Parts: sequence; structure tokens; C-alpha cells
Amino acid sequence: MLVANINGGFESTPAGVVTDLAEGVEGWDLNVGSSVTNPPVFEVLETSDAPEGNKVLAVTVNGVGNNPFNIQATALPVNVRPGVTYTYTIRARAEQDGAVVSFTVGNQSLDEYGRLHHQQITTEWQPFTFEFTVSDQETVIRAPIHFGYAANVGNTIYIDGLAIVDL
Ligand SMILES: [Ca+2]
Repeated sequence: MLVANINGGFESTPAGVVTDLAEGVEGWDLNVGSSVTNPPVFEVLETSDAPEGNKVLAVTVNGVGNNPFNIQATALPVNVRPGVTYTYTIRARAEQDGAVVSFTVGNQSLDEYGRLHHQQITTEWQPFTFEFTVSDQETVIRAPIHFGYAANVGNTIYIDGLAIVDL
């Protein structure tokens, strides 16, 4: 497959808790804001139930902050061409009932090209997909996933299989 993003299924990353948020996971930048005073636990899990390869990224939400983007996992770099329309697909599920996530894509100056807003994540693996167009002249963009919703407290959200493909 020809994908714009890197390590979209976490296959290159050793299983275990992610402590180096910025650089511990190839193709991704994880971030926790200072208003989250009880930090989440990001963990790459080897699991037979992984939709893609052997591994998934698990995010356990303990505290939350002031905005849902205060807990995020961002795919970057994402290599694209100006004017092209892309399909974004990712798989997600949660440990408990009631999880919410927003899947977004935008540029390095923080202009957003598109998102799936407040998606209802269930206890079963489901695909979440949308289209977006690179409407400016950027070639290296980013794909921020927001997890810091109050509804997620106590929950673990699992993601796998990010693929951003020419449409
Ligand atoms: Ca995987």
C-alpha cells in the first residue's frame, strides 16, 4: 500500500509504556498538557486482537485538562502533495462504554483540513474514515488525535491501523 503516514500500526515500536512522548514512537508525536495533573498512560501493547500486525497503541485516561487536545497522539510527518484529496482511515475501540475521540488532520501552522468530530468509540473495533483535501501548498502535514474528553476518564482507548491514502 502507498500511505502518507509512517508506522500507522505501531509495528516498528517496541511493546511497553511510552515514556518518550515526542520521539518514543516512530511516525508519531504524543503530547500531554500541564493542566492534566494525573497523566495518561500511553502503551504499545502486543495483542492477538490487534487489527493490524501484532501491536496497538493504548491510551489510559486518568485526569483531564481544559481542552480535549491536552491529550493527543499526532501522526507526523505525513507526506502529501498540494491539491490532492486523501482518504483517512483508522480503527479504534475502548475498554469501557462511553468513549469519545476526534480524529483530525492539519498543517504545521495548525490550519485544519478536516476532522471526524466527537466520534463515539465502542468496546468493539470499528473503522473511522473521512476525506480531506490539501487545500494549500503544504507537503508535510500532521494528523492530531484528541483524547482529553471528560467522558474518557477511567477508560482505555485503543487505536491501530492509521492509513492516509491518495483517494
Ligand atoms: Ca498494529
